[PDB]
Amino acid sequence: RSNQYQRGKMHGLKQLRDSLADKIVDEFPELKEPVEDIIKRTS
Amino acid sequence: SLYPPPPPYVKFFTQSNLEKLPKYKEKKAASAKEEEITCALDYLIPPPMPKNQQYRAFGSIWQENESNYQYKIQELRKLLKSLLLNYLELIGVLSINPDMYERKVENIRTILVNIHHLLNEYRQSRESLIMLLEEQLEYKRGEIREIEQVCKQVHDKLTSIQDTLRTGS
Amino acid sequence: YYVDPETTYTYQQPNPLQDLISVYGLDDISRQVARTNLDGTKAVKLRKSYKNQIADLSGKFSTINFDWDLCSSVLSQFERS
Amino acid sequence: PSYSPTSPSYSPTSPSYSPTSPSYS
Amino acid sequence: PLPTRFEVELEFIQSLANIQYVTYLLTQQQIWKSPNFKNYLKYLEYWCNPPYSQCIVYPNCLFILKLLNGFMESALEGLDELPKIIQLQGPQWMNEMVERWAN
Amino acid sequence: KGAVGPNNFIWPAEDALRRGMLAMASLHSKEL
Repeated sequence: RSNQYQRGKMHGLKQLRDSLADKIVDEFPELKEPVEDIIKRTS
Repeated sequence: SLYPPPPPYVKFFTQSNLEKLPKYKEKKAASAKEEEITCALDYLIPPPMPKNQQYRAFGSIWQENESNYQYKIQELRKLLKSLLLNYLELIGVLSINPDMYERKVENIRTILVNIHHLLNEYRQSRESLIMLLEEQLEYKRGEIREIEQVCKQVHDKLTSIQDTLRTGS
Repeated sequence: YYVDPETTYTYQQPNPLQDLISVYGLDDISRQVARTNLDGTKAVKLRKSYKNQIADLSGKFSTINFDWDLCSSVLSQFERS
Repeated sequence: PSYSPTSPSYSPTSPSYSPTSPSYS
Repeated sequence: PLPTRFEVELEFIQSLANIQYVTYLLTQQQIWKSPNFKNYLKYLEYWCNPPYSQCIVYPNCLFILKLLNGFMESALEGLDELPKIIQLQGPQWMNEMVERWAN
Repeated sequence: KGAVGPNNFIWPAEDALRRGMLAMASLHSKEL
């Protein structure tokens, strides 16, 4: 149960930050370049 | 006790001391031509302002026509953008490797703290003076304008009545 | 402001996303005491304590400086009395 | 019955004389 | 270090704003009976002008001492009514202080 | 209301006067 919770929360967080990066790129193109680096800083 | 005792010098000054104060200060000024307490009447003499123009209390210190701001604006905008970017990066840290998340958290707070510093130089009393200025100015203009409006309408009514009575003559 | 290209964070090892049981070939014991078999049926009856590990031995487990020669002689004298 | 009840004679304006002294620690 | 007489007199003036302090001070007979205390109260009147007024922390006592000034020709009697009267007249007295300063 | 925040009251704090140096000054009035 703990492992399933960990996997589900990891998937949720991944989709969270993917959507947030996408929208930050969308409405703020000038900050698009660091955001991808942020992914490189995280992933 | 709950209430601290009155100051000690308070009890030294009777009515006789008050009435003899003028001659005492005259004698003191004649002689003069931290203050030592050589006489009981010294306290009524106004205390001198400290040369440093400073006052300490409870561990804290204390001491004209109203009687590049664009740089600060753009700094605030770039700081807000960087704060949003750092919030995104920190939540990504929480997502992937939260164990070291605090390593960024306080960092973000520093920027927020810097924002508070950016408010300190922008401090607003003059702006409050301005806003009060225009509100009473417009209020008095409204009062004035309604005054001439009402007196003019009364004068117009009087002229109309004068014409009416002249026609009835 | 805080974007440092020199600061790179590596993936946490081992990755929780992957099958951590099979990372080190640790599936044998897990399969041995798995809740259900591959078909989902119950393998063995399950209980709590160590009592059934001693059932094969003879007995009825219903409820669950020093001179050895001198002590043996004392016990022998006591029993012979 | 009761011929007349008593008029409310409360005196909240009374300042009271509670002695206060054990405040310092 | 030993505080100067400025600090102690300013702290006395700012503490005079407390209703409990005033009630306690007026409770004792010899405080009002002794002319020394009222002489000091009238001496304190000269803080209503600048730059001394810039050093105050609570302006309410500015009226209170003045109100205490009235107490020398109004009588002790009225001590009981002091909390009720200050609570009732707080609005208009605050308004007149604002008119004296904020305008 | 239930959280006693320091150095921000409408009226002067009793604890502020207790912690103020005037208390020890009155205590050390003989030294004055």
